[PDB]
Amino acid sequence: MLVLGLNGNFSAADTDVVPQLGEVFFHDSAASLIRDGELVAAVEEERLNRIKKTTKFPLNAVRECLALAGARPEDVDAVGYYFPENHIDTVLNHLYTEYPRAPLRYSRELIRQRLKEGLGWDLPDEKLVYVPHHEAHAYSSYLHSGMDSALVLVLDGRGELHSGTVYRAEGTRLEKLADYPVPKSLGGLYLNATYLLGYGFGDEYKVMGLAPWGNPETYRDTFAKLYTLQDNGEYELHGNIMVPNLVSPLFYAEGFRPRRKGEPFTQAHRDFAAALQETVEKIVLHILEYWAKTSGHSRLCFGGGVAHNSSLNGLILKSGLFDEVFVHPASHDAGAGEGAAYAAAASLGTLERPGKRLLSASLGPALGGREQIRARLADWAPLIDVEFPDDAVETAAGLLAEGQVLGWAYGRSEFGPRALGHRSIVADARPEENRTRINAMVKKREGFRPFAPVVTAEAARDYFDLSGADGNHEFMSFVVPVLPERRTELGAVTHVDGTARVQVVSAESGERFHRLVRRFGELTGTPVLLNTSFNNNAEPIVQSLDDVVTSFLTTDLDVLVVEDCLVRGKASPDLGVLVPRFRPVTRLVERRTAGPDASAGAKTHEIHLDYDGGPSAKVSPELYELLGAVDGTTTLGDLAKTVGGLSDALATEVFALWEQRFLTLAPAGDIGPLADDG
Amino acid sequence: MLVLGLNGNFSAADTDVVPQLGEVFFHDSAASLIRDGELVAAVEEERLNRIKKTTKFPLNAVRECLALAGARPEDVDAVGYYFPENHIDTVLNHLYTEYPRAPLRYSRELIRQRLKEGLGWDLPDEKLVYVPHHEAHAYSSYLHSGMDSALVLVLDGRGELHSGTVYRAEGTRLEKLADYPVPKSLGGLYLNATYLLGYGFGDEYKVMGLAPWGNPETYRDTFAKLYTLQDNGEYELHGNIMVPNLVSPLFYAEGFRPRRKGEPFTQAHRDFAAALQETVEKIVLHILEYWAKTSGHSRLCFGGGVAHNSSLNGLILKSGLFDEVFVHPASHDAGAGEGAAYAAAASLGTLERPGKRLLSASLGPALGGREQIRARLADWAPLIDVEFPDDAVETAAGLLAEGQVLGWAYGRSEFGPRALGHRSIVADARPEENRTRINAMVKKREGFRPFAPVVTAEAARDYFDLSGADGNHEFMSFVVPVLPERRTELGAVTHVDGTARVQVVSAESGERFHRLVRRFGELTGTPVLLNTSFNNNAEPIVQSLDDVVTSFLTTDLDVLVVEDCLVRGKASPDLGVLVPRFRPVTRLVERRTAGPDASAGAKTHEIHLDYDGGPSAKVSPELYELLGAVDGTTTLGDLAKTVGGLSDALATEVFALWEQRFLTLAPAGDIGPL
Ligand SMILES: COc1cc2cc(c1Cl)NC(=O)C[C@H](O)/C(C)=C/[C@H](C)[C@@H](O)CC(=O)[C@H](OC)/C=C/C=C(\C)C2
Ligand SMILES: COc1cc2cc(c1Cl)NC(=O)C[C@H](O)/C(C)=C/[C@H](C)[C@@H](O)CC(=O)[C@H](OC)/C=C/C=C(\C)C2
Ligand SMILES: Nc1ncnc2c1ncn2[C@@H]1O[C@H](COP(=O)(O)O)[C@@H](O)[C@H]1O
Ligand SMILES: Nc1ncnc2c1ncn2[C@@H]1O[C@H](COP(=O)(O)O)[C@@H](O)[C@H]1O
Ligand SMILES: [Fe+3]
Ligand SMILES: [Fe+3]
Repeated sequence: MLVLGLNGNFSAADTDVVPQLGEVFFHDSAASLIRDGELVAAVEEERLNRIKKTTKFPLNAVRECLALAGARPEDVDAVGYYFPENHIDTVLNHLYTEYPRAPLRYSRELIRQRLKEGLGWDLPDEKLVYVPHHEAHAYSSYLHSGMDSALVLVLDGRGELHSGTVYRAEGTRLEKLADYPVPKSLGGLYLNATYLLGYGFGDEYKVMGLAPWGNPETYRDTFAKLYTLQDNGEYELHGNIMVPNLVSPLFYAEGFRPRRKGEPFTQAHRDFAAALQETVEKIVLHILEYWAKTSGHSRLCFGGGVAHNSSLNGLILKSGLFDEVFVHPASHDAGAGEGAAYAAAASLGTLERPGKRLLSASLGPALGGREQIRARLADWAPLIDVEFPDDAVETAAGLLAEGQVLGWAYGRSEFGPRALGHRSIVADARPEENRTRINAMVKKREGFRPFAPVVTAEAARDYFDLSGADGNHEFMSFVVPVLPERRTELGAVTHVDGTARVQVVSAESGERFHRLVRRFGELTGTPVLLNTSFNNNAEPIVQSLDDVVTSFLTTDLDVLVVEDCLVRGKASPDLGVLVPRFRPVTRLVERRTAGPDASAGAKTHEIHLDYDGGPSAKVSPELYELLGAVDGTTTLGDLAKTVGGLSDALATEVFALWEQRFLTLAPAGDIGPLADDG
Repeated sequence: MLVLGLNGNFSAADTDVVPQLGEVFFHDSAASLIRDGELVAAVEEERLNRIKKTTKFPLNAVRECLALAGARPEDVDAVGYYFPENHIDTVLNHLYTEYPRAPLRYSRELIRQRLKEGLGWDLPDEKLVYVPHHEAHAYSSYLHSGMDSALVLVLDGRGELHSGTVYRAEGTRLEKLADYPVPKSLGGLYLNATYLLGYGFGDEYKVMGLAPWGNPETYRDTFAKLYTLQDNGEYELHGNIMVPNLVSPLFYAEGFRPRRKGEPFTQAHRDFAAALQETVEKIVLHILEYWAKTSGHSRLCFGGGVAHNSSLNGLILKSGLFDEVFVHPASHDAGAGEGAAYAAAASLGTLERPGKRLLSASLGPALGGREQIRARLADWAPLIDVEFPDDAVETAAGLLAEGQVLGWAYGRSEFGPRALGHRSIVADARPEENRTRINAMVKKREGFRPFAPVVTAEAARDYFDLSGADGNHEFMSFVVPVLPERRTELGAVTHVDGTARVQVVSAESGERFHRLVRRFGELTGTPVLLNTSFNNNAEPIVQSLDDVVTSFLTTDLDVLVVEDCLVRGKASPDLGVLVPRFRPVTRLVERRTAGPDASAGAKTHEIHLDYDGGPSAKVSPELYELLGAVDGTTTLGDLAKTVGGLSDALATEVFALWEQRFLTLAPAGDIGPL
């Protein structure tokens, strides 16, 4: 019994189903494989096509999952899609009425055309099962908790008909207790408010990160006008007929005006974020007080995108309403795609469930066999120096105690938004200066947000208040208070309110990463490390080896530890050996605008990525001529000869383009088909 | 007392307040000037920037309006805006949250910046009055009716808070009687349905022209699921939570598939249109039947964008609910902008009103004087031959009787979407083949589209069934039955259901157009002409003399009659003498996508217009280099030298760009001030 789980839209690599398809129309594409009850493989498509939260069809993800399970496509017994057919097809129909040139292809035809053309897989109609969206979430959240029964709460932006659902789960039976209609969406409320802060979809975690810097009483009475707590765990959100945003009209009427790009955060912005977060907490705790009493249950599984609010999840932990609480590492739509697999298996015969509780998100493709990895690092030789220590973990620990900031890349990639010891950036958690050091120089982001600690299972309670209920801390789902005595020790990983989004690593969740943090603590007396995702501002978490090396060379990390190899950037690296390739979404443009006196105006040359919200950059006329000659095999140095050679100016310009990921730059060939190891 | 009426958004000529601002965010930009209660000038900005239903700020319209009034900006006592200040600023604020680079500039600052940079006009805060949207509609509709009391009904998509308002008007007082909220919008429903036929905003009257070919029975019971008539003039529309469109989810579920662009109009499409049209008629007539007997008024003024549904109007006329109906020639948001002036004059002092019913929509800029028009037609000499007959109207009537299709350009242009003998294309209304060919060869549009007749006042009741209430027909507001014994005689202008959207012209509404129609009837026996708007499918109604000539040369019209000059195309027109100039929205692009094996794809070259829903076109490498050298003064012939001469392939390719209006092609210089 081998079941594929799908979520996301149906766009190909190089175009969208309709032009410039909105980034919110079925985002976080991913594929998932279950074999007789167990999650064998799962990767988000963003990791492979390199587009954060991509809406594109997850064809690569499916190919990666089949190969990790050793299956032909024809081996698959059923496919499950995370939304009911009529719902996705009605949304597609609406996109088609606004773009009258798009052919009328709905999801069943589009799903099958992608699999037939991209994999040779001739999918029979009887194997495609569409699933209720919150049902998908709930299966994913509950079947991996290792619980025998629980109250299941699902809260996201919206499914087909609801923005919230409550389930009782027992064995493998889901039974629905309640729902909340779409207009009441807390996902929607959060995202609306995020727009007022100059941010957009996928920046909610930044808003949550900013809220401790703010005072929730400044705008408490303002938000009070937008919601009402009612009896029996009901609430209303108060809409308006002005604009499709719950929050902006009222706040505009009181003089709040939204933040501009590159504007610093004011005290009003900080307070807004605090009051926003206190509202969502206040409402979600109101739902849960009622359903914990009405159902009498002591265990909670919380799912949906709202369940990536670490701050909310810690408040639930310390509320005293439950004894255990579980949150899946991928509680957003990528997990609904996994849960769609289980629901398809229950729809089609019997449903087999996971053995025990999920401890490791390490479910993606791996970096490769050590023969490949050594061979590939040799292709990168003109840019890197590479050692092979006897104990990489042992070496890496000392480096961290010395003060180095490390890239840590091992095994299969983490499913979901958190890096957990497989695609991480690692450094000592004690120096409070490491925040501005890493959160600016090396990775290039915003410094108001503290970093996440990783602690050992053994010393965990000697640093953090993991009390209240028993939550799962293997995936950083809960923000917990840092013990006030240890707060000054942990300067890099403690917020202004004293809390921290803690990963607790054990020998069962991650042996190599546990040895690393333990060793470091034996050498320092502090078995806590800082743990952030291995990616710069312009990419999702890195996936392939080439991904990892690219990201290391284009950031300011000291050392890279990748599958026991130590990697440092050479004296002066030879960019000219890198072979430039276009990404499927790369576009290279010469533009004329209108000019004064109705003339042909300013000639500019630009590179950009063709997808909604994609970046763009001006280029010089020489880069334009060089880039246009890119054939996907010739190296940068050889292409540079048609414009006079790779000068330092050109190579600096190309390097800045590489940083922003407008095109692939990597040595000739590739690592080859990923190894089989056991 | 000189008051400016404003409506539209606040974008400059070459950019929008946010990038790719949607075509429905405050469309139909226009400016109106009232003086002593008389409407002395009014023009839609679309006529001047050549962007159909544009949202961009009506800067050029204000300037043209002051010129027509002989006024300076300092002469203006007040400016009205057709929406309340909090509403437009809240919507601006929404767009800004979605585009964090846009500076926070709200409407008052943007109106003042536009008037100051564009006209040297420091408008004071105390002179800018914002107006409730349906109040602005009602004033415009009612004050031009000639009536001293009426029921005034305003239906559009939405004002600030309502989709419909009902008023009582007595003297110059408006008294609100009722309103319908925004989610009951009938204009919203019509637009929603329109999107299912492969059309978009601005195409609603094509759907209404398609309706008569359909059977409203097929989908009556489906549309019945989307509304409920309730007691005492109330109704409900039934929404959904799936998509922001009220019609498509239910129709998808029943197997209806949205038409694609370029695909034929199937019978299911025609039936859908007919049902939609019947639905709106049943609702509006339900509203009107109630409010006619409740308010006691025998006279109705109908305004708001929905009042441009000629078929609905013809039904209101035949319903017997009223003795008199008036519809304004611009009942859509440009009329609201005019009404905003009346409402601002009433906020600051007393309201002076028109003394007569509006008979003529001829309210925009003219073509120019006698000698500046002769001189500018001479600049077109390499492309046109020109005759000056003793009696142009007499000559044009004979040409029409010999089967010629004429362009007709006289005087000040029509305010509102209809052409009424000032920017018209006309032909014999009798042969049914004229409908087939003017649809296929001239206007280049769908075969099912009807053509509107113009008839003299004296003969109207010989051809059309005007019976029922007395409505105003100077502006083609009412669809009326063509009398049964005349349908064969009027083959081109009788729609499939025996109706015509008729213009009754008189010596008082349009003396010269009336003379043309009267003389044609003396020559032929039929004082009726086909009268369609003078524009190809790429442009709004032609405004200026250059516009007229350009449109004439790029559509297949036989003869152009413009201000008593007979204009024909030369056998071999010399395009090389024309000076290419970019429009402010014109954009040239050389583009590479990805290609096989992650290579740079092959180059392509595009010209496009930079606005939401703007067209684009592929161009050759040679033409792409030629347009790169455009400087606004060099001729196309000299420009072509740098790619080896204006070959026939280039002239042909440029001609097709010109026909789609991607750039301006016209002789060196211009006509000058008028
Ligand atoms: C212009 O056309 C629109 C616009 C909106 C709504 C709909 C439509 Cl058709 N109607 C839907 O049904 C949306 C659909 O279900 C969907 C994209 C679901 C994904 C998988 C969730 O993630 C939705 C969200 O939660 C999203 O924020 C990310 C909120 C979006 C609101 C909107 C995008 C407003
Ligand atoms: C994504 O952002 C949206 C979207 C919609 C609504 C609003 C907003 Cl902010 N909110 C408003 O308030 C609309 C505003 O007042 C406005 C543009 C009024 C114009 C000038 C009138 O003409 C309205 C119509 O009649 C129009 O269809 C042509 C409505 C289309 C529906 C919509 C455009 C749906
Ligand atoms: N930290 C967060 N707090 C509140 N809402 C969030 C957070 N992260 C994501 N969401 C919302 O979750 C929804 C997407 O979840 P899903 O559809 O389950 O992927 C969107 O409405 C987001 O705004
Ligand atoms: N012939 C028509 N029938 C029905 N509604 C129309 C028609 N023409 C325009 N509208 C609607 O009127 C609204 C715009 O009017 P306004 O806002 O007054 O310019 C939109 O909702 C249009 O779809
Ligand atoms: Fe979800
Ligand atoms: Fe309106």
